[PDB]
This record gives sequence, structure tokens and C-alpha cells, in this order.
Amino acid sequence: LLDAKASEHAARMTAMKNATDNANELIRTLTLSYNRARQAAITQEITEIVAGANAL
Amino acid sequence: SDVGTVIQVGDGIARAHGLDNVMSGELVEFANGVMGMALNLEENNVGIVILGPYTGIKEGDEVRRTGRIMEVPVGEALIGRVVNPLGQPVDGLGPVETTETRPIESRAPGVMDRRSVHEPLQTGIKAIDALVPIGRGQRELIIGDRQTGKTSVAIDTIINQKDQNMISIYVAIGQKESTVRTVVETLRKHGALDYTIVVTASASQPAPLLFLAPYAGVAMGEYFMYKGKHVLVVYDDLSKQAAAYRELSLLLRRPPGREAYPGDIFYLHSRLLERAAKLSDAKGGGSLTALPFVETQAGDISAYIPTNVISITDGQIFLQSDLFFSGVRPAINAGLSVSRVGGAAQIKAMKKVAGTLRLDLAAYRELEAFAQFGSDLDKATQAKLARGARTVEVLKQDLHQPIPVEKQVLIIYALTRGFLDDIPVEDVRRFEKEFYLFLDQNGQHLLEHIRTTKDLPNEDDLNKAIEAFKKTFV
Amino acid sequence: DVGTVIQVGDGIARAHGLDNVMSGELVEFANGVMGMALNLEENNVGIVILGPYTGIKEGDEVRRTGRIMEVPVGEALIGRVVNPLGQPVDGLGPVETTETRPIESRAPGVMDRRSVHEPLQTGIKAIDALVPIGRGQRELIIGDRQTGKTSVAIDTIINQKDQNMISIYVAIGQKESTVRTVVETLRKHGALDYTIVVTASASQPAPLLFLAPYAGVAMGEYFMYKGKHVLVVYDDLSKQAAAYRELSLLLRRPPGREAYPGDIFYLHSRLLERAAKLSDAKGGGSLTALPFVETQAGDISAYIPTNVISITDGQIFLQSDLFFSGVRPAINAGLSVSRVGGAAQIKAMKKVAGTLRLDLAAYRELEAFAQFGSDLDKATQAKLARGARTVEVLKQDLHQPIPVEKQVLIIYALTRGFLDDIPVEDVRRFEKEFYLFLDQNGQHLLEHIRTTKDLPNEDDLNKAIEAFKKTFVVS
Amino acid sequence: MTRGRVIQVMGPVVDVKFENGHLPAIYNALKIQHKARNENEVDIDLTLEVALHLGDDTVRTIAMASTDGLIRGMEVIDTGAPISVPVGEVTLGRVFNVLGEPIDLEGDIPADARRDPIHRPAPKFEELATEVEILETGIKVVDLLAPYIKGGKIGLFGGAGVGKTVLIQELIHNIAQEHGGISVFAGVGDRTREGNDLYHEMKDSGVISKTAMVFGQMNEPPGARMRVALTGLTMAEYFRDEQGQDVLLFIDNIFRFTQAGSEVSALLGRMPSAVGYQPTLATEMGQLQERITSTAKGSITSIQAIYVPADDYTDPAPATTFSHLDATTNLERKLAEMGIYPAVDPLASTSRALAPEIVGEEHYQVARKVQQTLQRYKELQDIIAILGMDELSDEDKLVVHRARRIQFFLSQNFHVAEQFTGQPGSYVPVKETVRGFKEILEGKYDHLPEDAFRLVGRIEEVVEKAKAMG
Amino acid sequence: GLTMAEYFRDEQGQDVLLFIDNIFRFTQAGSEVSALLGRMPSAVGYQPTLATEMGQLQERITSTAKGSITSIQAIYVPADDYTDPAPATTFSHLDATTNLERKLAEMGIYPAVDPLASTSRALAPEIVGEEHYQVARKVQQTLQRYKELQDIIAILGMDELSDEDKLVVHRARRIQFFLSQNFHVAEQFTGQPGSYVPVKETVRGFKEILEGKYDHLPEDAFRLVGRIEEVVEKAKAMGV
Amino acid sequence: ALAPEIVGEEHYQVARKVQQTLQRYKELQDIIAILGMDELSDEDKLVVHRARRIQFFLSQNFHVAEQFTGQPGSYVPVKETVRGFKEILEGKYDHLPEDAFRLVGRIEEVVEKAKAMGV
Ligand SMILES: Nc1ncnc2c1ncn2[C@@H]1O[C@H](COP(=O)(O)OP(=O)(O)OP(=O)(O)O)[C@@H](O)[C@H]1O
Ligand SMILES: Nc1ncnc2c1ncn2[C@@H]1O[C@H](COP(=O)(O)OP(=O)(O)OP(=O)(O)O)[C@@H](O)[C@H]1O
Ligand SMILES: [Mg+2]
Ligand SMILES: [Mg+2]
Repeated sequence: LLDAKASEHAARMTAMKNATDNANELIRTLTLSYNRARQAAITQEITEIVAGANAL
Repeated sequence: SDVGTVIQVGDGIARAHGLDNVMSGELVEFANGVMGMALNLEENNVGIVILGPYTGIKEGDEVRRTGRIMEVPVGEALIGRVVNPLGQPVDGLGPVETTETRPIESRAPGVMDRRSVHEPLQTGIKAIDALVPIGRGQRELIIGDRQTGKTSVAIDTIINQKDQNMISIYVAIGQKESTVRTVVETLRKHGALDYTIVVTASASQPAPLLFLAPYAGVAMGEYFMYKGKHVLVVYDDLSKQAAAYRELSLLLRRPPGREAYPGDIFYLHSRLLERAAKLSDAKGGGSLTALPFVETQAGDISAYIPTNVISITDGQIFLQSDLFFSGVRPAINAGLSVSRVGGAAQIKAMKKVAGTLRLDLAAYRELEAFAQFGSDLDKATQAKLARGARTVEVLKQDLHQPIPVEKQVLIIYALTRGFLDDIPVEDVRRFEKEFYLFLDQNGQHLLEHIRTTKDLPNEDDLNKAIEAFKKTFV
Repeated sequence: DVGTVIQVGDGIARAHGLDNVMSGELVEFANGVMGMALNLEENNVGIVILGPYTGIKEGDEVRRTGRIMEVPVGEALIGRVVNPLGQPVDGLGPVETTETRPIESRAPGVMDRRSVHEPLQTGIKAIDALVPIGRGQRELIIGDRQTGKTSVAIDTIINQKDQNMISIYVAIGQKESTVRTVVETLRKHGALDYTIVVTASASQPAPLLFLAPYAGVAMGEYFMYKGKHVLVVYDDLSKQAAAYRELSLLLRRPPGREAYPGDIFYLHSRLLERAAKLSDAKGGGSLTALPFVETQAGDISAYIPTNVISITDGQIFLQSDLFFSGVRPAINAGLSVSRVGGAAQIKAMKKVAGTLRLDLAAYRELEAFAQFGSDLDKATQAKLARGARTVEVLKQDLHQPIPVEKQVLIIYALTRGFLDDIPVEDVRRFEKEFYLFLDQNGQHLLEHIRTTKDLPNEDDLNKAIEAFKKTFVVS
Repeated sequence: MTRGRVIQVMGPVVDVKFENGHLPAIYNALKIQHKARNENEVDIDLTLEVALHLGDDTVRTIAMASTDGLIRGMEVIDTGAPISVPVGEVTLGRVFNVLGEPIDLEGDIPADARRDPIHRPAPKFEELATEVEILETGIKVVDLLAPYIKGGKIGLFGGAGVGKTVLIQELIHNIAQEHGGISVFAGVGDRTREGNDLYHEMKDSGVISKTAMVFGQMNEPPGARMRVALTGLTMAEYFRDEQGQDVLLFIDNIFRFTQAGSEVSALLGRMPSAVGYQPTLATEMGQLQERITSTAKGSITSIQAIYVPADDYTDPAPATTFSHLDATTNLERKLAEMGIYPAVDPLASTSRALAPEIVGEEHYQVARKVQQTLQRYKELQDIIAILGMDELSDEDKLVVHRARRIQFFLSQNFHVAEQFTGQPGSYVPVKETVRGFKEILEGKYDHLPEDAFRLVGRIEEVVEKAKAMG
Repeated sequence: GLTMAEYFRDEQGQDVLLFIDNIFRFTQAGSEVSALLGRMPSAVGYQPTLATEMGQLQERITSTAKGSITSIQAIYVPADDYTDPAPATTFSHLDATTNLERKLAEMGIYPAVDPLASTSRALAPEIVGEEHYQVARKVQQTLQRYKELQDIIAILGMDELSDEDKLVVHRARRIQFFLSQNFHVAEQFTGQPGSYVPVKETVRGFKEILEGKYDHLPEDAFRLVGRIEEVVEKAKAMGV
Repeated sequence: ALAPEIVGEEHYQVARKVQQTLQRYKELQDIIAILGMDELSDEDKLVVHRARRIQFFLSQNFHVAEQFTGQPGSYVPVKETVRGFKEILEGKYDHLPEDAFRLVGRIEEVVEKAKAMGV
């Protein structure tokens, strides 16, 4: 039991370190997709506005 | 000569041909008696913005030059009256009976005419006085979303200034007229109207008058500022002004950019906001101070008008929807509220008392956001998480009830000194009102000293009073 | 043939008159400043200014040169610092050229082209062993800012001393201090005697940046059709794309994705496709190109990066987070490929390192699973050791190229299992100590590979590699 | 000479017609000074900068002050040249605006002052310097872990509290005292409340005598905000070119320089491009930074603050500015709470000059170990946040011991803090900090109280300061 | 419609109801005619005069000292985007608002009303009473806590969490289904006839859910019902 | 043409059944990306093992790839292709390792490629 409980807690610790590292990596990868999109929408709305303004 | 004739009429914008000697920013008078402001000067056509109902202006009608720059009426007679952006009475009650005028396109007081902000503005809201200080001369942004508490934040400020030697103005832009009637009615009952001016621009009016409404409001306050009395101004939505310029421009065919806000938007918002200053002793030591409001859709702090107002001010108070629907009220996010001039606008007592609180709140934000669930843990973390929770209750406050500063410093001395540990988190709300009863009946000596000296009394005496009350409490 | 200007705004200009103008002509203002005619509306010619526009007034004078966009060429340009127009910049007087070429040349056709078969040895172990460049391949060096992109090209130009190559460097948008510095670096290594540096720095009007990459290949094609081999380097094609985006908007040409107009693909290809390995009838010459791309956020997947990944015959991808772990130069083997590579290696190198990729590709991915991994099988543990030495064997230093006969010998050891004995930290010393041992003692192996382009006796090499390993010592 | 008239007005923009066809060049400047003929009129004293030749002998112009009161048929006059500001010793200590007028109530600069153009052709490739030099600032953290470079652009990412104004004034004092060179402060878009506080602090710190300041306010039309750097720049060019001395240029926030360019492109009418910015972002950004270089006579180095637009370094505005910079210094509030001044983060600050062929190998090695030492300490910080010190290994406890001393020895006693605290303050040469950190890193001095290293200069000062305790 | 309702308010003086159906179609029509009138475009293809026209119509719809117009309007959210100009401008002119969400309509909780985003100026202690207000805000804390907790459940799983976190999810499921109701116009759509719940009853029942008295019953019995009495019987049929 | 009439019933049950296994793998992509395969239970474990087998057994050695990789190419007739998927789906080759299922032609080739490893 002393070997079993010591080795468990350790196992949880290892999984949680790797789980947190995977989550933080996913946050930077997702964050860039959001920024890429925000830049994209802004350009679209501006070009539709100016296309109608050029027509009229 | 000084007579011209209208050729295009539409949607408020009436172009005209003639009027060779007009100025940009003049007033022009139509035959109907409606006035208008000339804002474009093409090579052959003057572009005129109508400041009134346009259903009666026909093509070929004559428009005549007033001869004067845009001017707003000022005088002591405006205090206690409900008025238009133009100096026209709305409440009924007859004429305003003003004496003189000021331009709405004034220069801001320049460098060498200003001083450091040196004195406080006591709002009577525990969080706004302790955590996010505003001092006379500051420019403070209340930025948030629809249905979070914003109008409430401003009204409490006016009431809590009753005793102080202050003048206050409220500039209601784009709001439904029943809401302006509710606000005016609320202040009357509290006796506030005797020292205040409400300037009103309801949603039915041409967009040009919503655009002039914030400028007319500062133009009234600057008259009192250069004469020496301190003044406060609240703008009820700068996002509703922005829109009115966008409409009043896109109809005159000016070029567009970003979310179609013309290229003057930073030049418009800044000029209005920079007028606020704490003039120096040579100028007689007057002060404006300013509270712009901005409403943000889905909390897009990155939008065009929001990026612009977050910059021109000397701080911000960002309010969040989930804190409201979680019992924190007023729903002030400590992390995103900032003050550039903070540290000088508090009384000496609050400075010494409040330093620990800003640090204590930051530690709770980081630690609780992981460890609320894990109870059976290091006693240091368990103790740290208690102060965070109690602090959030001591910062909670009720609607339309401001608290004088001496009582705020005493409850925060307790929270910071930690006498409150023994008390459960839950009944801190009722207890905070009650420690107030004991202080009034018994502790008159400690309070007399704080107001008079702006300073804290001897620690042994304070410890004695608070420890004795902790014996009485059950 | 004389006209007058009528509008002069933000570079773009227009001129009334000039009734007979040609698309792509040269026009001269009264200032002595130059311009390019790009459009002809019924009463007005549209002109792009190639020089200072602060003296050009409405009603000023613009005159016809009489020639199509032409760049000066001749042997006198070698060793001089020049403008995109043929104008000397280093001081040192005139360039003294003899003739001209159009900057709007047609590319070499199919049946006028031949397949590649001669190497472009860079002296960089990772590029030569893993990602070969043949004479005439088109390869794109793509990485985030400050990843060594410039480091790779200059290492190549120095190494292309010994071989009879002409090398051109075209600096587009770079800071002027970095360029002056490069010339002093080339002069110190003795490189300037066989090279041309062409400059379009960031303070200049956008039109001379746009014509700049094209000018680079107009000088190099003169030498190519005369038979001598040539190399060209383009220091930022993504800054060439930016300059077109400005020139198009002011012109008012309509918008595209991001804001680039549709002629971005036509712009980049007109430049890259001019690079060809001519056949024996044409005299067997060659152009060759190394375009550079900088990408936002170190991601291969974006508009301009994917356009240039389309025109080239491969790519070399550099990672910022490899470089910051210290690896120099750093090259992700998985996202870097050569499509013409496999014919462009010498015979000994095909036999030696067609397998190095297997050790590298697999090792880079494996160390990811194993760090998080609870257990490793003996087979996995062995793969790791071999992979570990390769990364250290592919680490190099700045301005130190390794001759190709020495490359095939160090790669043979590692790919033969003898190098496994040496410890990680000692591998670097061994490589220096091995190259010295070969110079002093092992001359017979080095003569055979150079002369017969082929691996020497394996038994002599095994004997020889064991003999070196006795002399070597550890820690 | 030729005098023009105004034929159009809309907000900041104005058009002028010049009937003879003798016309102004593309960056020249024009005056309107008019006295009111009748009581309906308002007197005006405006100036305008040329922007486009539209045709039919008309010119588009951006305006430098408020255009209210203008009546078409006004008269405008041409100066024959760009905006020109006074240069020389006359400028030291006094605050000016874009037009070169003095804002201070300290008299008026005379007519005889040599006045030179804002807009000028950029420096040439036969004029620059072949070899990099490192500038010794006298500040330990900056000189050790992120060397500045002469001719470099340095970037300051920070807000309030962390204390930009102390770092700027200490740099101006160290360069003026030891390297014998002046500074310029050009606050593009400075909040007015801030200009007044800055003038009082620059005066009360004694630094004013060695610096010249340009203030362009937020309440000015966009063209004024844009050209304000170009006047602070043209004042610094004079010192390097003639006084031959090295010079330092401070810019208050470079983001507002780009944003003013965006607002002027919208007014003039150019189609918007990526994320709404001007079509010509680089050709405007490039034409300002390239002037800041080390010519053979002398150099200009610049410290520029930047605000990332939405925490997106990928946005068009940061990417063009980050192209030009050579070093980056971050100021973090956390350090400024514990007691470390200047509060600069050793692990988020970097330079392209921390390389063994620029600094030399002994300096490079000492810096690399210091970063390794601290990064390992930061791993132990989250373990020490949960647990006690003696629960670590003795290898990790040695990392904590040395790191905590290094952080404190990184701190330093500034001279411009003298008014606030009795402590005099010190300047450290780069050889002395490199030597000292080598001694701490061998542990020669580890038998000393921790606080001995707080706010000190050379390592020998620690020895004596220790004795002071006992 | 408004001129008729105005004549009854002012001259006759009787109190009145106005029902306007899809007032977005008023805003949408202006756009179609804007370009052919000669107006330049603004924002997301909208008229340069959006706030003006909405103001002129909406500021006529008022209850004066003479007489009262109670006004009920339907608005269509242009592309499931509440951040669009036409809804945003409209939100400023209302005293009470209910927002309808398709996510709730997918789960079958009818009427599909957001209990957080729907707010009215009358939820003040004085205008509804202390007992009513206490219960109302307490429900709004439970449903905001369930929203953040669903992210943790979706990735990590429900068993991972504390007893207080489990008891929140327990009660929030029941509260959200008990907001659904059987209408008379849902006779055609759902078979069952329909119910009218008086206000006093609604407060009693929601108080019982919050205090935990009815937590033994199975959750499926709270869908499309009127009074809490009914929920007890519906469970009996299931067999609990 | 993936219609029971045109391609036949046998080629049909097999094609749809392949798509059903793979679509579940995309749903389980965003859970296994964070925690790994400890969270997965029962059917989740068996489905991910068979999806890994299928996804590598759709990869082939081409005669035109000989200019890039030294391997020879393979042509797999349809009757072999349909037959091969069945045995993977039944689970008859559960024991063999995933690296033996890459760049092969007909199914047998996987058995000899596994035997070379011995894993
Ligand atoms: N401190 C508070 N305590 C209790 N109720 C509050 C408090 N603050 C706001 N409220 C309530 O919440 C709402 C806040 O109204 P408020 O006018 O602030 O909203 P808003 O959307 O910011 O208004 P506006 O559109 O004018 O900006 C009202 O229903 C009010 O009664
Ligand atoms: N192999 C190497 N070994 C050691 N130092 C190197 C090596 N390669 C490059 N460096 C150095 O590392 C840094 C890399 O930056 P460098 O300017 O060379 O990158 P770059 O990608 O070419 O820059 P740019 O973005 O301007 O194109 C420089 O200081 C350089 O001198
Ligand atoms: Mg309100
Ligand atoms: Mg480079």
C-alpha cells in the first residue's frame, strides 16, 4: 500500500503536467487563428463599404 | 452677398448655392426659422446641416447668414432647468433668461496653465473611492455593455457631492425621453436639482443635435470653471454621438474608413475630452472633470470607437456582465480598471489604509481561480483565500445609497487589519451597516478627527474601539 | 514626343500628351529623374516615377528616352555596388557598361531546356545531405524574422569561390546598415572580386523596389546565354509583394484577399520562371535562384508563403524555436523538400546519405512521444542514440564551409555506427579532430573522392576510421 | 512672390488655386495670416502643408491647426520651402511645437536662428559606418543582458507605475555627463496633463539643461501629430552632423505616428488596405527610421515606446515597426513591487548585439549563465509557492541563493533618484559589471548578507556595505 | 397602425394595446430604396439614416398624461447576430425585453427564452416585492454558474467535481426545464391542451426547487408543464 | 457510384462501414488532443485502435514515387482492396503493429513487413 499510494499520486502528477502543457500549446495555436480571422473580417467590411461608395 | 438659395434638401443635409462669405462653423437661418450649421464648402455649393425639423424647407427657399460662430448661451439662470443643446428651454417653465454666450469650438487650456491633480472627488461608492481614484481634473472612462450598471454609477456620484462645494452637469445623449424624465425625477426627490443642469438630446431629434449635445454641455461648464468653482460633467453615451457624426457625414459624401466612421473621429472625441483640466493658481484654481460613457458590443475592447476612448482618458473602469449576475454589485473588474494619476486624489488616511487592499485582491484573483475546490491544503493558502472572499463582500454596495469617506476608511482598516477574520463571509453585508451604528453612538472622537485632519488617529485607540465592538457582536 | 504632367500624387502620376507611347517605356523628367510608362488612356499617359518626385510640378516636362525598359549589362559591373537603374552607388565613378537588355524578357521554353545533373554545393551539411540544390533548381528559403535566412546565402556565395560561378545578391527592403556591412564582409573573405550587389533599401520610392528583383535576373541572364553558370538571391519577395500592393492601390486597381491584387501570382512567376538550365544547343549555361520569404507567426500556411511554395522546385523551412534552442542553422526536415533533388547529388553522397533523412525525420518526431512516454523498447532506445548524433552532426558555425569530400566522410562514419562510440558533447571535437586527421594523414581517401566522384575502398575507409578512433580520446 | 487663394474646405483638408500656374512643391508649407474686415469675420493665423497636385492648377493641403472661421476667398502665401525649425544651442532647455514656435513662456527665439527643413533626403551608403559599436549606458541590467547598439532602435514595452520617466531621465543624465551628448524628447500624442508633469519633473531633476523637447498634443489635427517626430529628428541631425557628438532621441508612442498617417490617408481619400491602415505603411515608417543611423562623424540612437494594437504582434502596425528595432526592454510591474529599480525583466529582454563577435566571448558567457541561473530559479518559484525551501534538493537551493543575489545586484542606485532619497548614486563601466558578475558566478562573495546587494554599484561596494551592518 | 392607436389614446381617452409584427422589416425596406435614392452605403449594407428613422417611429409610441399605449413588438435578429446595427439600435428604446435563442429551441425547451439576457426595468425590490426579487436573482446565479461549469464537464467529465458543483448541476437542469410551458397555441403543435399559472404560484414553486424539496423526482417531468402540482402527478405515471 | 446497384452490395456494406469508424475518430480528435487515451473507455479504445489501422492501410507505394523514395510500386486490384478492408474491420489482424501498415500494396505485404520488425 505505501508503494501503491506513492506511485499513484506520482502518476497523477505526471499526467497533469503533460495535460497542462498540451492545453497551453493549444491556446497559442487557437489564439493565432482568432487574430487571423479578426484581421480578415475587418478587411472584408471595409471593401464592401468602399465598393458601394465607388459605385455611387 | 449674404443671401443664398437651397438646391438639394434631404435627410437633414440641405446643400445650398451662393452664401459666398460663409465660414466653416457659422450659423445660417432659413426662412422657416430653423437654423443650420455650414460644415462643407465645395467649389460651387455650401453644405448645410439642419439643426431642426426639415419638413418645411423646400428647394429655392432663401437661407440667410446669422453672422456669428456657433454659440451656446451661458449664465447662472440655467441651473435647475431642462434645456436643449441649443439654448432653448424644454421643461416648460418659460425662458432660461441667460446673459451671454460662448463658442462651442473653444481651445483647450494649454501646458504651463495646468497643475498636478492634487485633490479628491468622493463618489461614495466603496470600490470607486478605494480602488480606482478620480481626482479633480482627471478624465475617467466608464466602459461596459448594455444592462450592466453604468447610469447608476454616475447618478450616485452627483448625490454624494451634495455637501461638497461642487457644480455637476448631466448630458443625456440618444436616450428615450421617458428615461430622461425618470432620471430628472429621481434627482429632484433627492434634492439634487437645485445645483445641477440636465442637457437633453432625445432619439427623435436630427442627428446633428446629438453631435452638438456633448459640446454644448462642456461649453456650459467651462464658464463656471474659468470663474473659479469646480465642475463635473457626465456624457451618457459617446458611442451615440459617434454614430450621429457618421450619419451627418455619410450624407454629405465625405470619404469613409474602418467601420465607416469618417477620418475626423479621433479629432472630434479628443477635443471634447481634453477641455478638462485643473487650472493653476494664476487662472484661479478652477477645475473641470469628465466622465465619458462607452457601450461595447460583446465586450469588443478592440472596436474603432472603443480603442479610441480608452486612449484619450487618464484611466478606465471596465464593468463585466457575469460579475453582476454573480452578486458582485457594482460589477467592477479590478484587473482591467486602471488609474494613471492614482495616488494623489485620496485623503492621507485612505492612502495609508488602502495600499494592502489592491495587493490582497490580486492574490485572490490568481489563487482562487485554481484552488477553490482543494480545501485540505497548506494553511497559508487557506488563510489567503478567506481575505479575498471577505474583501469581495466589503466591496459590495446597494443602489442609490452613498457612503461618506470617514466610514469607508474605518471598514477598510478593519478588513486590512483583519479584525474581520472571526466573522463568517456571509453576514459581512449586514455587519458592515451595523459596525456603522456602534461607531455613531459611541465613537464620535475617532470620526471627529478624521474629517478635520484627513489623517488617522492613534493606533491604540482604534484597536481598543474595534476590539471592544468585536466583543459586543454576536 | 514631348508632353506635360497634370496630376502628381503619391508616386503615381499622369501626363497629357505623349500620343504614341509604348507600354513599358522609359521617360525622363526635366529634373533628370526617370519614370516608367505603364498605361495609355485616350488623352493621358499614366507614368510611375523612379526617383525623387519633389521637383515634379503640374505643367512640368517629361520626354521620351526612345528605349524599352532597359538595364545596362557588361563585365564592368562585377565588383561594383549599383542601383536598380544602371547607376553606380559605391562612389568609385562610372560603371562603364557596353550594352543593354530588356527587363521584360521571355523565359526559356520547353525543348529549349534540359534536365539538371550538376550540383550546387553549399558547404552546409544539412542542405547538401538532406535537401539538395542542383544548378538550376528553384528553391525558397522561408522562415520567421531573425532565423538566419541571410546567413545561409552568404555561406553559399563564399563557398562558390572555388567553383567557376557568378553570384548576384539582390537586397529588397533591407536596412541600409545591414547591406553596407555585408559588402565589407564579402570584401574581407575576398568574395567581391566575382559578384554584383544590387540595392533597393526601405527609404526609396516603391517603384524601384518592384523593378529590383527583375533587374537582378536581367544582369544574370546576359552571362547565362553566354555559357557561364550564375546564381541569384532575392532577400525578401514578401516585401516586393507589399510594394506592388501600394502601387496598385494608388493606381486604384481593384482589391483582392488581404489586399493583394490578382497579379501577385503573375508578378512572382514572371521573375522565377526565367531561371533555366539551358541545353547543349544553347551552350549549356544556367541561371539558378534562391528567393526568401518571411512568414508571420512562423506558420507555413498563409497567402504569399503558399504562392511562392507553388512556383519553386522545393522549399527550405527554418524554425525560430529550433534556432532559440541554439541549433544553427535550424532546418525542419519534415516541411522541407527538394523536387528536382536526387539527380543533383554526387555519386558518393547518393550512396552515403539517401538514408540520413530516415534517421532525422524519424528522430525529430520520436523525441516528442518519448519525453511524455512512460516506456521505451530497446529498438526505440537505439533509434534515439543514432538520431542524437545526427542533430549534433548537422550543427555548424557561421562563415565556416566544409568541402564536399569531407562531408561524405563524416556522414559515412555516423551512418556506419563507429561514431556512436563518441559521447554527444565530444562529437563536435571529433568532427574538427577528424577533418585535421584527414588533412595530415589520410590524403589517399581525399584524392579518390574528388577525382572519381565516388566512395573509396570501404575496407580502407573502415581500417582508416578505426585507426582514427584509436588516436582520439574522450572527456 | 506668388500668393494663392482657398477654394474648398472640409474639416482638416483645404484646396488652394494658384492661377498663374507657378505652384508649390509636394511638402512645402503655406501661411494664412488675415485681419478681420468686418465684425462678422474672425481673424485667422493658420498654416498648411502641401499633399497632392490634383490638376487644373489646384493643390490639396492638410492643415496644422483648427480650420474654423475660414472664408473661401481667403488669401494664402507660400514660404518656398518645407516647415523649418531652429537648430543650435538656442534650443537646449526650451519646449517647442511642430511649427518651431516656443510654447514655454521663456521669450521668443530670434529671426537669426538657422532654420533647417523637416523633410530631407535620407543618408547615403557611402556615408555610413562599417563596424558595430556598443554604447555604454552606465546601467547594469541594460549593458549586461541586453546591450544597446549605437545607431540602434530600442523598444520600450511598458505602462504606468513601472516608471518610464525615471529611466529616460537617468539615461539623459548618464550620456550627457560621461559621453558628452545631448537628448531630444518628442512626445507624439502626449496627454496634456502629462506634458505639464514632465516639464516640472525635467526641471526639478536638473536634467532640463541638456535636453530639447517637442510636444504635439492630442487635440491637434492629424497632420500635426504625424510631422511631430520629423521635427524632433531634424533637431538631432544638427548635433551629429556639426557638433559631431552622439545624440539620443526619445519618441513617446510610435503607434500614434502610424495612426495619424491612417487618418490623413482617409481624409485625403486613399483606399484602405490590410486591417484599415494606410496603403503606404512601410514607405512612411521606413522614411523615418532610416534617418536614425550611425554615420562616420557620429550617431543617433533612439528609445521608442510601442503599444501592440490588440496583443497581436502579427497586426500590420507592429510587424513594420519590429522590422527596424535592434533591442527590446520590457518593464514589468511585479518587480517594481519587490524593490528592484530599474524594473527590467532579464528573461523577456533581448538584443541582436548579445553575440560573441559584437560583445566579445567573456561578456557573452557571463550573460548566458545569468539567464540560465534565473530560468531555473523561476521553475523553483512555483514549487516554493506550494512548499518550503528545505524540501528542494541542495542543487536547487544553490540556484535560489545565487539567483536572489543576482536579481538584487542587477538593481542600482540612480543619480536622478537623489532628490527623493539621500543616497547619492553611481555609474558602472561595462568592464566592471562583467568582472563583478564573474566573481558572483564563481561564488567568491557568497559569505555575505542578502540585502548587501540591494541598490549598489561596483562589487567592492558590497564588501564595504557589508561591514556597515557589521 | 400608429395613427389609429393615437386617435384612441388622445381624443377618446381609453387605454390601448398596440401589436406590431416584425418591425425589422421596416428597417430592411429603407436599405432597398437607399441606393436608388442616391445615398452612400454605411456599415453592413445599411442606410446612412438608421438611428433617425427608428427614433422618429419609436418616440411616437408613448403613454402620455392623457392615456396609455401598452406596446408589444416582434424583432428579427438579422443573421443570428445580436451585434448587428438594427437590433443594437433598437435595444435602447425598450422597457422590457425577451431574447429568444436557437440553442434552447434545439434542446426543445419552449418558449426558448434566455433567462440572463432578458432583463426588465421592473425587476426592482419596490415594484415587485422583496420575496419576488430574492428568488429571481438567486435563480440567475444558479444558471450563470451552470454555464461556466459546462465547459469543465464537456472536456474533463462530471464525476471529477465537488458536491457543491454536483448540486448546482442537479438544480440547474430542473430550473431550466421548469421554465418550459404548455401553451394553448401549442395545442395544435403538441397535443396537450395548455395552462395559465398565476404569479403567486410561480414564486412558491421556484422557491421549492431552490430549497431542494422536489429533487427526488426525475428530471424528465419538468418539460412543457404549468404548475408544480402537475409535475408530481406526471412523475407518478412514469412510476416514481 | 457508391450506390448498392453500381458497385455491388459487398463493396457497399464495406465502404459505408469504413466511413462510420473514421467519422467517430474525428469526434474523438478534440478529446484525445488534451488528456490522451486514459479518459476513453470501452468502445472508444477499440474504435481508436481500428481507426489507426484503417488510416495507414489507405496509403500506397507508387511507381511514380520511385524518383523520391527507393521502394518499388504496387497495383492493388479491386477484389483484393475490398477483401482487405474486411479483415481489418473484423479484427483478424489486431496483433500487428501500426508502423507495418504504411506504404504497402495488397494485405499480405503487411504480414511480411511486420515479420521483418518481429514486433
Ligand atoms: N448597484 C446596483 N444595485 C442594484 N441594481 C442595480 C445596480 N446597478 C444597476 N442595477 C440595476 O440593473 C440595471 C442597471 O441599469 P443601467 O441604467 O445602469 O443599465 P445600462 O444598460 O448601463 O443603461 P444605459 O443604457 O443608460 O447605459 C437596472 O435594472 C438597475 O435597477
Ligand atoms: N550558424 C550560426 N552559428 C552562430 N551564429 C549564427 C549562425 N547563423 C547565424 N548566426 C547569428 O545569429 C543571428 C541570426 O540573425 P540573422 O540576421 O543572421 O537572421 P536572418 O534570418 O538572416 O535575419 P533577417 O530576418 O533580417 O533576414 C545573427 O546575430 C547571426 O550573426
Ligand atoms: Mg442607464
Ligand atoms: Mg536578412
